[PDB]
Amino acid sequence: NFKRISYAKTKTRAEVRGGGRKPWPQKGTGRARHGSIRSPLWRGGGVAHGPRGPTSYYYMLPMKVRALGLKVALTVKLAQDDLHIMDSLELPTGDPQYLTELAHYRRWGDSVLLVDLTHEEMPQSIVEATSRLKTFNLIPAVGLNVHSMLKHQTLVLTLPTVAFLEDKLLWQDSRYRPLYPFSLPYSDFP
Amino acid sequence: TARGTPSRFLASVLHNGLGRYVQQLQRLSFSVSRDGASSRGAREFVEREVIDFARRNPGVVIYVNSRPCCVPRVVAEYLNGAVREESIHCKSVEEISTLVQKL
Amino acid sequence: LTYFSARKGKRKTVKAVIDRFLRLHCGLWVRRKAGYKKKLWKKTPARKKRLREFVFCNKTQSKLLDKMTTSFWKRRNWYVDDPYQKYHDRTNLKV
Amino acid sequence: IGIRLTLPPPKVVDRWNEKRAMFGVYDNIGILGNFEKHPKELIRGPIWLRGWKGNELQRCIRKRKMVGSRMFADDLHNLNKRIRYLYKHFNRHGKFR
Amino acid sequence: LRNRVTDRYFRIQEVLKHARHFRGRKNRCYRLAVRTVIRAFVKCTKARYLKKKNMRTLWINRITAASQEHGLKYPALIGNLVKCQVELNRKVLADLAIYEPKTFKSLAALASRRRHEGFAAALGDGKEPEGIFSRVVQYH
Amino acid sequence: RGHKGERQRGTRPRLGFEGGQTPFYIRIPKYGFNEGHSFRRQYKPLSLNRLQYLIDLGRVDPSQPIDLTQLVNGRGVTIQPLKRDYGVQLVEEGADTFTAKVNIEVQLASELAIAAIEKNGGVVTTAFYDPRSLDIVCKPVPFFLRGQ
Amino acid sequence: KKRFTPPIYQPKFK
Amino acid sequence: ISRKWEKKNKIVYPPQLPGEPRRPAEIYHCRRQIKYSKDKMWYLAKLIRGMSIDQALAQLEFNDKKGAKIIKEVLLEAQDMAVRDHNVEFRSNLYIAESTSGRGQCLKRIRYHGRGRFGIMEKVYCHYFVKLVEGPPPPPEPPKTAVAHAKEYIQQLRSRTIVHTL
Amino acid sequence: VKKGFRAAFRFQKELERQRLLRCPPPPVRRSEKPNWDYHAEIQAFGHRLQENFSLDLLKTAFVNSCYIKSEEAKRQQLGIE
RNA sequence: GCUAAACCUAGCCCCAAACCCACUCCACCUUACUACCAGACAACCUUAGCCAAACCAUUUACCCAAAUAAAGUAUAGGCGAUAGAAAUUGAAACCUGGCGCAAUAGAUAUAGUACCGCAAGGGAAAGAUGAAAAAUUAUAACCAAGCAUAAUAUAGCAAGGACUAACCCCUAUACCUUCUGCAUAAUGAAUUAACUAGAAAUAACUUUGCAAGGAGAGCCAAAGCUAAGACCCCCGAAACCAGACGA
RNA sequence: CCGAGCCUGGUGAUAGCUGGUUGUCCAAGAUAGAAUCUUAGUUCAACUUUAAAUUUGCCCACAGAACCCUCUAAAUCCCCUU
RNA sequence: ACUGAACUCCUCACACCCAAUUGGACCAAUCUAUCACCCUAUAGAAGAACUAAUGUUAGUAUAAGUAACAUGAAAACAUUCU
RNA sequence: UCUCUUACUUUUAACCAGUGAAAUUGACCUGCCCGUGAAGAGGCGGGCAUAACACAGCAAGACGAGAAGACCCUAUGGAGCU
Ligand SMILES: [Mg+2]
Ligand SMILES: [Mg+2]
Ligand SMILES: [Mg+2]
Ligand SMILES: [Mg+2]
Ligand SMILES: [Mg+2]
Ligand SMILES: [Mg+2]
Ligand SMILES: [Mg+2]
Ligand SMILES: [Mg+2]
Ligand SMILES: [Mg+2]
Ligand SMILES: [Mg+2]
Ligand SMILES: [Mg+2]
Ligand SMILES: [Mg+2]
Ligand SMILES: [Mg+2]
Ligand SMILES: [Mg+2]
Ligand SMILES: [Mg+2]
Ligand SMILES: [Mg+2]
Ligand SMILES: [Mg+2]
Ligand SMILES: [Mg+2]
Ligand SMILES: [Mg+2]
Ligand SMILES: [Mg+2]
Ligand SMILES: [Mg+2]
Ligand SMILES: [Mg+2]
Ligand SMILES: [Mg+2]
Ligand SMILES: [Mg+2]
Ligand SMILES: [Mg+2]
Ligand SMILES: [Mg+2]
Ligand SMILES: [Mg+2]
Ligand SMILES: [Mg+2]
Ligand SMILES: [Mg+2]
Ligand SMILES: [Mg+2]
Ligand SMILES: [Mg+2]
Ligand SMILES: [Mg+2]
Ligand SMILES: [Mg+2]
Ligand SMILES: [Mg+2]
Ligand SMILES: [Mg+2]
Ligand SMILES: [Mg+2]
Ligand SMILES: [Mg+2]
Ligand SMILES: [Mg+2]
Ligand SMILES: [Mg+2]
Ligand SMILES: [Mg+2]
Ligand SMILES: [Mg+2]
Repeated sequence: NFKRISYAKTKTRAEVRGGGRKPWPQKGTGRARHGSIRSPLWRGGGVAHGPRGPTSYYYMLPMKVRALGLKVALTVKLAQDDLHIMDSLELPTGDPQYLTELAHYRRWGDSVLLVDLTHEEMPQSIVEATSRLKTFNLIPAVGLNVHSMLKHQTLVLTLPTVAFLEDKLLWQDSRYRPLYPFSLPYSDFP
Repeated sequence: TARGTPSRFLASVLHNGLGRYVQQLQRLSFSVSRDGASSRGAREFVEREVIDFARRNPGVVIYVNSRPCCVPRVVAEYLNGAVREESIHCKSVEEISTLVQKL
Repeated sequence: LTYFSARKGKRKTVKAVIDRFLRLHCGLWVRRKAGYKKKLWKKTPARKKRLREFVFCNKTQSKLLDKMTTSFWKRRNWYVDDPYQKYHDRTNLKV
Repeated sequence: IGIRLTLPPPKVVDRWNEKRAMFGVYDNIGILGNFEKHPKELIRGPIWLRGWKGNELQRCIRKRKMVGSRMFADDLHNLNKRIRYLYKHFNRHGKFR
Repeated sequence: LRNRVTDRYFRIQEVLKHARHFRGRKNRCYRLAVRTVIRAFVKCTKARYLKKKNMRTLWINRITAASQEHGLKYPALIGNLVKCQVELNRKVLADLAIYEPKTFKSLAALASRRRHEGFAAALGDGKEPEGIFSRVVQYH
Repeated sequence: RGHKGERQRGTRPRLGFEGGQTPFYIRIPKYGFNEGHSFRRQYKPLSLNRLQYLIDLGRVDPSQPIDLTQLVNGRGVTIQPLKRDYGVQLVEEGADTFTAKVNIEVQLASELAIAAIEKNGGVVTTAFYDPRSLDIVCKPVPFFLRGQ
Repeated sequence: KKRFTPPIYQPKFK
Repeated sequence: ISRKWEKKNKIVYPPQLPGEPRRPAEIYHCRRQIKYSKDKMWYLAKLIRGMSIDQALAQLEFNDKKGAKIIKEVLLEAQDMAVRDHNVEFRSNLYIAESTSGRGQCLKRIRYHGRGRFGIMEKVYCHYFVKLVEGPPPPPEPPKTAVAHAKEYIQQLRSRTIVHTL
Repeated sequence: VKKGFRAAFRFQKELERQRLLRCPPPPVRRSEKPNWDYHAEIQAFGHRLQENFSLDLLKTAFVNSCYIKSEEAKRQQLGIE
């Protein structure tokens, strides 16, 4: 919900074309009182409480809470026998059907989220094999998230990814108050 | 409303209590889904209590079809040709047991 | 009271409240008596003494003034020689 | 009579879309990317609401502030009238004052 | 028009199925059918008290008819049947008056006997036997 | 919303209005309570027991001079240059059970706090900072990224 | 006063 | 728009077993969009409703109403198509089972009342539906006699139970 | 049109029910309907009246001659032994 | 079984990106849409008012620098409704979308057309087969009000209790609003379909996170801080002002 | 359709005044007054609702609450037990 | 002596009869995430529900087949007549 | 004009044929007397009456239809004039 922007919009009884004048004066005939066409009571009139402009749904949970969510999802994946850790993602052939057969034989599941590091040391074999599959999704470690881990049945990390995740998620504990954003030097913070 | 609905007199089927009492329920047919959150009570009822119910009363034939359905159901068929269909959609196991015992 | 301003979308404060009242951080509002400097020649010394007092406000008046002022006027201040420094905190109060 | 007499065409949904499969990726990029980027900078949309929630009056005021100089004439007249009306409604009318 | 109502027909039918046996435009037009069905359901709920009262009145009328056939009066019959410790209600009393006339004649005879014994008791203060169909049975 | 009137119709008079009678917040005479509030100086209190706690928990090190930047980097005080804080004032809350031996630089100090610090072999001095230098010394890294 | 209400013609296309 | 009366002549029945009633012929016909009022047409249809074909034509020939000749024409085409298409040997051996009028699609015009005020005029149209069955017209139901009245009163007396008891 | 599927499905079921009411199909045997296991039905029949039938004897009692003639006619007309 | 009913897709909306258009020939500032003749005149200017102040009489946000923060602070003001900065801070070059509408909706739009007005000006409605109509075939029916098939039966808010039976028996002063109180002979409503009316802060409460600290700079803090949830309608005057159009 | 034309715009003018304000079910729930260009409205009290903390709340007995003329009534306040 | 409530008893069950107002438990349609796969579930959202505004639009009634409205005469349909 | 009205003609009228509105309408299975009651009842209480259904009249009632009373009052609602 934090990135959602809703572009739905209606016209109020002031943005609908026409309607300036008062039809059939107030007291004469036996009709109901009206001061404008384009009022919400009229066909073709404005909308009383419709959607207004592009609306944003932006909010932020505390980064400690979000890191806790990441740790919680990793814990659940391990506790439910859904986590697998590899030394490295490497395939002798590099074709999608090999990886699908391997997952089926190892009884992983239907949807597999493979996690690597830095997006640049991803080997050509797994890149080529996964770029064609639909339920096998290759992401770098920087892209790990609760929604993807819940959407995919199994999580497959590497050992460097495990160490990276451990360090990044542990840093949130035993850390000071910000005192200014962490994109600034912070002598011991890389 | 009584004036807006049919009516009948109190009666038996074949003079049930005069000689031997007979179970008027003939068949119970269950439609339950393999997957599907609505068939979970029916799933556990079939797991545990359907076997004991069948052993308890052997004059009733019970079928379980196990087909994909959004609404699990039980159809009760009676010796006098009456057919009654009930929804066990999103019901607890105790609810389903009470329903089948009432049927 | 301009709940939303036409410039920033912010709540505004009534400045008459700020000019007339003092807010202690505990939540208490301090005011001066009405008529404490009007026609002192027709008033007894006891009446003038009770008119010269700084007094507290009602619960209703306190909530009204809190609504009429912004949260900037409710922060904890650490002035150098505040004569009301000791009154900003409550002591020995039970529920 | 109000109901359609036929069943609407069956609407198939590809849950393993590119977008659906990659949804959420590169979130938490500040948390585990040394805070070089904020997740609010992954948001695409109008210039006056990126990383900002706001009210409806607040949204109108912000839009006129940030992009109201290169708006169309009728659109800007509409925005000014909407801001006027919303000011009056949110400042003078309703319960709870 | 985000999410307007789709199944209004089924609500209209929910109200209208209880109006099919009405007369006029209120068996088909919802605006009048709803009012008349509300009144009908209120009448159905309130009619239970009247059903109980009217069935009791019918029992009383039937018992009065049978007792006058035997020459008795309803208050005398009911009171002396109570005094004989026979606790039959108006329902079963009318049932017997219609379907067991011999039993009802015996009941009326017993009530008349108890009434005569009550008259004799009011005359003589017991002394000696205080009546035979008197002498209530005690319980502990 | 209730029955008709200004209530159901939403056209209820502003907050502080009392039906026409002179309101309470206008009846009271004006008094200069908050007269120069934006120009008064403020000093964050730093107690001797809090300083001892900071020293004991591996935070700001007595083996080096202790000033505003050291206190902020240890996160013992949070100084707001806006909102008119002129630094740290030293108070004597933990005068006793205070064995620190520190060389500290503050902006205000009580004589009891001075005695307590000087009593353990330390030195206390009282300095001044204008708001700009206050901001610079409290957050030096943003000033260094500023380029000035 | 002389209160008169002129008649209203509906659109000719109906 | 619905045209279902037209398709009632397209029904094909399976051949009858030799030992079966004749199954008399059944012919449906109609005329759509008649420039006439449907109530005015209903009166003529109601008159024609029970008669045989020849008697109905005779009655319609001497009625001075606009719809009388229209219904006469419809009946004549129905008789011709009954003899020609639906295998009715005797052209006079037909009677009218159903004869009714229905509303057609109408138009709206302005009436110009005697001020700047007005009314909406409706240009009325109607349909006529007829159905002919092969065979003599069924005899009319005789009025019930005092014997039947007494019989039903006695049966009503005999049917009553003792209510609200055993 | 109105977006949705639930009301459309409900109305389709209602229309199917009305069509079934207006044009009811001719009734069929219970053996021709989905839920049927003949051996279980025979056993439940015997059990429900609290009697101990010989199973084969009950099957024999439920067979009929006309049924046998129809079956042999069917087999002789299909040419299957 | 008639009238009818039903249908997806024309298009539209909000964003993003990008600065965008206009002589085939002829005619068109006179009475425009007119081939061809002698006084050459010419534009540059502080809005006002409704409304709020519960009247109104000074006053009452609306102006065209990316954000944020300072701050709703300094200040202004029938010192009152309300109005309200700045210094300073710092604001990461590229990606073709939709928890938008789907024929009373979405643009007024099939069109600024028809129609209305001297004029300025106002301003509509609506379409639905199929691969093939160079398939006119037979199917596809079922569904609002209104009617027809098929007028009526002593008596009474139209029903309910019932009953062997529709009625007959018994019981029962339509609904909404407005009121001390309405069957009221007080309001509104022929009826069907569709459309048509609760928008948000301060401070509290609950549920998480972290905790003398919380928070992704700014702010708060003598258990607090951060985040979320939850919350304040619709139609209606007689008016006033500005600028056009009319003898 | 001129006590001051008509059209468009400001404008969704404003209305303490009338009208209207759309699923189910359950629960608690009828108010002493003051001020007000105010009595067709509102603000504060009062009553009512929710959530919390704590200990007394109601009913009440003896004793007790100027006088002054001429009576001085039904009663009231206070109040432990229960 | 009897009749006579929704009072009370009896068999079984019980949250299931006050306006404004307030607290609470559920919940129809729709869209989105993930399920499900003869129409569902857990959540997020919102143009989220109409027996009533002399409401807006469209259809069709009632009044009602009513009020009202037409064409001088004969003929050969050449013509003549009033 | 009237005492004091009558006769005829034309229109209208009524019937037959053709075409074909509008105001109005909560639903109506739409009686009388007395009483009652938001104080003037077809609908409530007590009596009385009472097969069904067109057509032509009449105007006592439906506090009949039309026009959100113009008279009167109210509004910190207007406007013209002095
Ligand atoms: Mg406008
Ligand atoms: Mg009217
Ligand atoms: Mg208006
Ligand atoms: Mg529109
Ligand atoms: Mg109201
Ligand atoms: Mg009031
Ligand atoms: Mg004002
Ligand atoms: Mg006001
Ligand atoms: Mg005035
Ligand atoms: Mg600045
Ligand atoms: Mg449109
Ligand atoms: Mg349009
Ligand atoms: Mg119908
Ligand atoms: Mg009756
Ligand atoms: Mg009154
Ligand atoms: Mg009453
Ligand atoms: Mg009324
Ligand atoms: Mg009135
Ligand atoms: Mg009316
Ligand atoms: Mg004014
Ligand atoms: Mg003027
Ligand atoms: Mg002239
Ligand atoms: Mg208004
Ligand atoms: Mg009124
Ligand atoms: Mg209650
Ligand atoms: Mg005053
Ligand atoms: Mg008022
Ligand atoms: Mg009783
Ligand atoms: Mg809406
Ligand atoms: Mg709505
Ligand atoms: Mg509706
Ligand atoms: Mg309406
Ligand atoms: Mg008439
Ligand atoms: Mg006439
Ligand atoms: Mg005629
Ligand atoms: Mg009377
Ligand atoms: Mg008449
Ligand atoms: Mg009436
Ligand atoms: Mg009238
Ligand atoms: Mg009025
Ligand atoms: Mg006033």
